[PDB]
Amino acid sequence: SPQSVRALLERHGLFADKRFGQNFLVSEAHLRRIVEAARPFTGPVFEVGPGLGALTRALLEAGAEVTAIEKDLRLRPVLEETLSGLPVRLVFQDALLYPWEEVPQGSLLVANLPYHIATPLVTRLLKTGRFARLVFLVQKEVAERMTARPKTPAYGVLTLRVAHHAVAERLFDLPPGAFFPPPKVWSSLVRLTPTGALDDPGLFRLVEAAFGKRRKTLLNALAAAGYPKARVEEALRALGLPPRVRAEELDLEAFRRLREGLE
Ligand SMILES: Nc1ncnc2c1ncn2[C@@H]1O[C@H](CO)[C@@H](O)[C@H]1O
Repeated sequence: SPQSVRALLERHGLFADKRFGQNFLVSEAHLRRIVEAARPFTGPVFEVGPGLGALTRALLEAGAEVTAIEKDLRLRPVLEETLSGLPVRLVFQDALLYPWEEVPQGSLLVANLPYHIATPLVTRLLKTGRFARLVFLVQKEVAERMTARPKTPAYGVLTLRVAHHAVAERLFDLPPGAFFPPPKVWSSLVRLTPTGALDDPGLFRLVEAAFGKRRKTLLNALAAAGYPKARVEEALRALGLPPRVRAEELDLEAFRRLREGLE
C-alpha cells in the first residue's frame, strides 16, 4: 500500500530524492503486470533503479537471475533487508556508466526507470543489440513517443530510434498514485522486442536532420542540414511523396527508402 511504502521509508530514515527521480512502485498488481510482461526469464535480467527492492523481489521470486543497478547508496540497507536470502547482484553505480555493450546476448531489461535517464538509457541498450526484451515503466509522454504512429505530435526521432531496433508496445497506464511519492504525470508499461538491427548512423543522421527544423517541410529541414536540395527533391519525387511533405509523415521504411534514394 502507499501506507506500507511510506512506513518503510520512514523506518529506514529515507526520503524520496528528486535528484534521483525517486518514485517507488506501490502495488503488487503493478509488479505482477511488469513481471508477466517480461516473462519467461530466458536470459539474465538487469534492473535499473531497484529502489526499495519491490520489483527486484518479484523478479527473483519468478526465478530470474538479477543484476540490480542503483545510484543512491542510501538505499543499500533497505535493499539488503528486502532482498535478504535472495541471489541478487546489487551494483551501486550510475546506470548510464554501466558496461551495457558487454551484457550477454538474450539479456532482459526489466525496470521502473528513473525518468531523467530513461530515454538515453533505452536508446543505448537498443544500440547494443544484446537484449531479447526490454520491459519498463516510463512517463506516459515518453511511452507515447516510443509507440507513436506517423503524423502525430509524439512522433519523432525517439519513435524512429525504437522502431529501427524493435517492435514497441504500450501495455498499461499507471496513475501517479501507483507510486510513492506520486509523480506529477502518469506512467506507462512499455515492452520493446528487438528485431535484430544494430545502430545505423547514416539513417539517424537523416532522421535527426529531418526533425531538427520542425517548422520546415522535409525538403527544407534536410537542405538546411546540408543534404543537396536537388537530390532530396528527386528522392521524394521517386517515393511518390508531395514536394512539401513533412518529416512526421514518413514511417521507418519510408526513411530507409529515402536514405537509399539519397545515396
Ligand atoms: N542514473 C541512475 N542509475 C541507477 N539508478 C538510478 C539512477 N538515477 C536514479 N536511480 C534510481 O532509480 C530509481 C527510480 O525510481 C530510484 O531507486 C533511483 O534512486
